[PDB]
Amino acid sequence: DDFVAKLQDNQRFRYNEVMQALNMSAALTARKTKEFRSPPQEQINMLLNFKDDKSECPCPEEIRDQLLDFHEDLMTHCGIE
Amino acid sequence: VVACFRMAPLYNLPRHRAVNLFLQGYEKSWIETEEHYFEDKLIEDLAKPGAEPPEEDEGTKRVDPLH
Repeated sequence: DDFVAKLQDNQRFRYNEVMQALNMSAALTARKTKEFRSPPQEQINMLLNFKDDKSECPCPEEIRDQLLDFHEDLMTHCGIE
Repeated sequence: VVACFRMAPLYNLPRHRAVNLFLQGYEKSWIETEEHYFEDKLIEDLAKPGAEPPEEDEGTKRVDPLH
């Protein structure tokens, strides 16, 4: 609940400032808005793809660390450390 | 591309739909990919006979759990 709430808010914020920046950059904004053009399942896939260190996701650092900590807690609960 | 822009991003969708999408995506990206090695330990533990002399069978050793 809370994680996707903050994720949606930050997607709103990124969408807004990319919408501002399309005026300065027209070629780049298409590649940037491919994210918003893609279907919601694909969007949530790449938003959650911050696992490992490929670092191609647009997810921010604190949001990434929150899910990392929760995943560590879930693994500890499952008994696999 | 206009129709793609008009199609709602995750922030427009209601919270429950986004929660379900996050559940499926988290499953695929994290839970399935999470891999650990336990097979050798489990097989050795099953193969080890458990207190065969202490057990009062007075015969051939009982078949190990793996057997």
